[PDB]
Amino acid sequence: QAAMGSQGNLSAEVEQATRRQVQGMQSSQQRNRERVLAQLLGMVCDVRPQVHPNY
Amino acid sequence: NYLSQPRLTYKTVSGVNGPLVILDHVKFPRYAEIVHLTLPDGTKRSGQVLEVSGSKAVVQVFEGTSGIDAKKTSCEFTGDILRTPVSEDMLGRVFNGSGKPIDRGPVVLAEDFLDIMGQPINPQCRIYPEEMIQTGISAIDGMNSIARGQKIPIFSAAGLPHNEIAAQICRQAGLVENFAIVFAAMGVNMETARFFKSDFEENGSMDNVCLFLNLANDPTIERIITPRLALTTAEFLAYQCEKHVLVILTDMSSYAEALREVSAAREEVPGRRGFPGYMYTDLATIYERAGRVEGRNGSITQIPILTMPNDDITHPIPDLTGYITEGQIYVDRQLHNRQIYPPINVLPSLSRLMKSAIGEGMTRKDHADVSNQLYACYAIGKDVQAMKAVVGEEALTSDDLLYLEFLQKFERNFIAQGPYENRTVYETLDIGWQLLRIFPKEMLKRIPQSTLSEFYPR
Amino acid sequence: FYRLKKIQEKKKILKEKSD
Amino acid sequence: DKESTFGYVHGVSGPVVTACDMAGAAMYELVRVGHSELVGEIIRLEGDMATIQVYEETSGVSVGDPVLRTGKPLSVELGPGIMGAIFDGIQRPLSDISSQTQSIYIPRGVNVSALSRDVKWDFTPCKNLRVGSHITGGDIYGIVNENSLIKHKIMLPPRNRGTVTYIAPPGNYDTSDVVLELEFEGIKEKFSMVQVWPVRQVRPVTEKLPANHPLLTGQRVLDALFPCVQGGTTAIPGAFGCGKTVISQSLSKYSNSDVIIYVGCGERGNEMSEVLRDFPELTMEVDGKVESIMKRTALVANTSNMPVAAREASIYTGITLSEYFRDMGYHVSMMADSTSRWAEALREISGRLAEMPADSGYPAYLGARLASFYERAGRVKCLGNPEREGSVSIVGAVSPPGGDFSDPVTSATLGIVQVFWGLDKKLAQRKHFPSVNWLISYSKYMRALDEYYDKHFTEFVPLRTKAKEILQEEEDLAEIVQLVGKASLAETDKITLEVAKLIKDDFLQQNGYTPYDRFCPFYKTVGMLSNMIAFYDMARRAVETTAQSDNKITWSIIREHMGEILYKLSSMKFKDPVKDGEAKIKADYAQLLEDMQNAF
Ligand SMILES: Nc1ncnc2c1ncn2[C@@H]1O[C@H](COP(=O)(O)OP(=O)(O)O)[C@@H](O)[C@H]1O
Ligand SMILES: [Mg+2]
Repeated sequence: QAAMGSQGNLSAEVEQATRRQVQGMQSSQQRNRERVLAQLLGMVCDVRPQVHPNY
Repeated sequence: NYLSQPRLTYKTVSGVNGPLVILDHVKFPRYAEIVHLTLPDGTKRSGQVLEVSGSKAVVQVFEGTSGIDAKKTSCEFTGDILRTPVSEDMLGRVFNGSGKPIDRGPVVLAEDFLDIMGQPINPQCRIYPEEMIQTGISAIDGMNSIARGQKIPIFSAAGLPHNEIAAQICRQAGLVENFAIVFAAMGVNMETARFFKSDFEENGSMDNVCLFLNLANDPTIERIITPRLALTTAEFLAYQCEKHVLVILTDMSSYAEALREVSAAREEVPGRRGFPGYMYTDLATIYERAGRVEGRNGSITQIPILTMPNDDITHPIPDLTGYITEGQIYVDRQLHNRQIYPPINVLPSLSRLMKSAIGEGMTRKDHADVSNQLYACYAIGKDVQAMKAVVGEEALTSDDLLYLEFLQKFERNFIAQGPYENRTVYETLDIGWQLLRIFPKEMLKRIPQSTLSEFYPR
Repeated sequence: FYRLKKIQEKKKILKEKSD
Repeated sequence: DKESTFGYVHGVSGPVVTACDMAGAAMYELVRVGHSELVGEIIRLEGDMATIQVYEETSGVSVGDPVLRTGKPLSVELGPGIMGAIFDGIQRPLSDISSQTQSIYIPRGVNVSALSRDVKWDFTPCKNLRVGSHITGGDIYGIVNENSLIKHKIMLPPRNRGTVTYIAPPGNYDTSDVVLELEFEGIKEKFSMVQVWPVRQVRPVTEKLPANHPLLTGQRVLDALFPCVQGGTTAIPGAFGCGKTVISQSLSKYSNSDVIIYVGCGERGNEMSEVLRDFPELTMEVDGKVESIMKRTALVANTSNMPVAAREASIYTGITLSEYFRDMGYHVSMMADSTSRWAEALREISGRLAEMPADSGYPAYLGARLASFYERAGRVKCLGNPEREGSVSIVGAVSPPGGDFSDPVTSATLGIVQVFWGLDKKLAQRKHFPSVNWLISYSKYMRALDEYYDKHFTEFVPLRTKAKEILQEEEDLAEIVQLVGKASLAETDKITLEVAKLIKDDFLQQNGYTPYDRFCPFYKTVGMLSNMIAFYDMARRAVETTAQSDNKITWSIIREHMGEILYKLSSMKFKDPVKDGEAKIKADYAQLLEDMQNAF
């Protein structure tokens, strides 16, 4: 009884809870992606050449 | 706020001996700065700048100087001190000594970057530890009880079961809503790493356990930053995410033996038995990173395991640990050959914060008095046992036979409990009161007549 | 041993100046 | 002679910093190294460079960083706003750091003034110091009641003098308001309620006096066997678990000292956090009123997690605050929590300077820094015209490694101090607190205290002399018991081995957390000692007079006859003197003296 019921605990987690976590953050990545890349590439192109504070 | 300048990459090594690489022509070198060596054969090694002088930088590498050229190796100066990517997702994963994952996983996604050296807490905003942790061991919860925010080592030796009672106080760690355990293993074997890893998965506790395991074949300068990594994530969980953290720094004698080789390579001034003069301050930078503060609801408790050499409490490993911490737990060799599972000799054990964590509102009224009498009846009967071996088994006073009746009933019934039994503190004090029943009422000097009238007739 | 190795490190530095 | 105002770092290796471009800088000058201005102090200079020990963490200090010279030594700000407060080694208020930054750390670059310039203090003049009157160095020209306990008397600095051209009227003043103005050769020097004084400079004073009044710590073995005077130096060695702190906490709560300055030099952080917890809920009664003992306590907290070179600056700060309250006429008592962590700070700084070591790695000047710290104690007649007397008692606990008293920090301390309360580890393997080993401990304040004892408690001097013979002759005969056996003892020796067990369990043992033994007044110390010595004298009279002739007393019937008197003698530690009157308790003893005379 412990060997047969342990397989019913597998599909309650390996495809129910796990697979909803990937698409749960796949949607949240797609909503906030283009705001990040405009912030990220803004810092790569804003070169401010400084010298060391100890000259 | 953030570094934006590109990194200088020097090929200007001018000296290497032991673990120390000496670069020249470094432009404004920084103390305690991290560099990134790339070897002529292509492998990467990290380093830390240990002394600057003008344009030179004496960097020690974390992996050893075996193969470092004087012309072909290239050293890239990261412009900041050693920070680690810390996150809430570092809870349920295992890591090696340096920073890296071991369990086939990805890198940490870095909620923020914390300095591993830390910064000491203001002693005005540090509050006293009060809530007693009931750890389910009668030698602890009876006479050497720990608090929530207490640093307390397990003084062990070689071969004694200090790994086993480390995994036993992980399962039964609760109050008299679980502990986020952070585990640091330094200088351990392969079986000792598998004993802790397969025990944290057996009890289902590996959803809140961050293992920092550094094996015996791992480099001995990565053992220095192993407790600094495992305490800078424990400060992130306890002082920012408001979590109650249990930190276990197992084999602390493997940390300080790895501290002796680095200082002897630098030719530092030696203290006792070759250990450096700053061993007290270097141990206290990882022992005093514990307790709870006034603005937060989290706490961090440290249980650092160490094995004393030659069963000696006057070696510099357990002697300097007693001056920093708040009492010790002393397992014994003589109580291990008798197959008592917790071999906790209670006489050189201590809990400096047990007086504030027991009492009427905490556990019950009789706790502070039965523990002073269980300690004195144990100390007299060991003096009697050291007397009957010289004098004889028959030339004793009849009062001295009760002290032999106590000790044979003390070690097998009070402290011996088995590896999965978790006695509560009300179970313990009703077992500890049974052993005082074999003495008269006016031979118990430490317990007054008031609380003797409420507990001793039973 | 530490007092004699401290002196042999100091005598080497004075012999690196007089070169 | 151009005197460049800046310097630049040349190399940093741990706590020390080599700074180039530093030409006309003096030794022990205060500099500020780094962009965050870490506080440092110049200890060595070789030509153009200068070497600086830093009282902060030098992790992150680059080479081209500026080092600005201040031209002044390391000094403290002395004035109102200093009782009840807690400072670190360089005297930054930890209560004002945690409220300015609203965090739980010390940001290691903070320049907070030691005394706040916004608290209004109610100044009152001396009432006999008119305008035009002369005033020398060190006399009181004002009284500021800091609390209900401590009247913080404002004094002129010991250097300068003159005539009063202006003295402020009574009212509320800041620490920055000018109170006094003087003229000497025709120069106007204005004075406020604070003064700045270097910590390595001994405070000037009129004349030193011998010490006569004792320091009653409250502990029974400490007041009776090995007494200490106010104005005396005391060392408490001992390993971990012996109770070096509990003797220091019980002496800061219940002694007869006016103010208390507690210096945690490199010890546990939770020990300085339990001080400011149970002190404001503990009061004392001096003039019919009760006020908490935190109003007479100042803390200097530099834990072992904190920087290393600031262990030295926390010792010299705590003695300079102790000599400041000395000059008001108070009886200061200073508890350096560990002078063995200061000696480990000198060793690590000397390891970076590549100095030649003395024995066990300590520098050769270790015994000279300990000598110039304990010599600043003493009962001494203060400078100034109101003609008062002050005192400083230094009780510094040594932490020897491994419990070895043949340690170059302990052996350098015992050549300086006059009292030595050597704690023992085996007296903590059985719960015998206070764990003072009575065999190795001593006190050289015996010829100074017998004139006090022959004026107040005249019976006490042969009491402790006889109690020191019982405790010593027990050790001579317990060596025979563990080798030969108890059966070969005489009747004058079996009485000694059991009155000594009465001494070590009733008189010497004292549980500080019980309300009857948290403080033992000195009439109770002599009261339960004059009973247990006379009982030994009476039981000696039942042996030597009945020597051989009749059927004599072989001590086995004294146990049987006086079975309640041996309970009357072993329970006198219970005769609570907080809630039990002195006259009550004293009467209870003399009654037990009457019961033994009737029973013998
Ligand atoms: N009078 C006493 N009664 C009971 N226990 C005591 C007494 N005095 C000291 N102790 C015990 O001795 C311990 C020593 O504390 P502490 O002084 O901090 O150790 P250390 O000497 O290393 O500083 C205390 O925590 C307490 O448990
Ligand atoms: Mg202490």
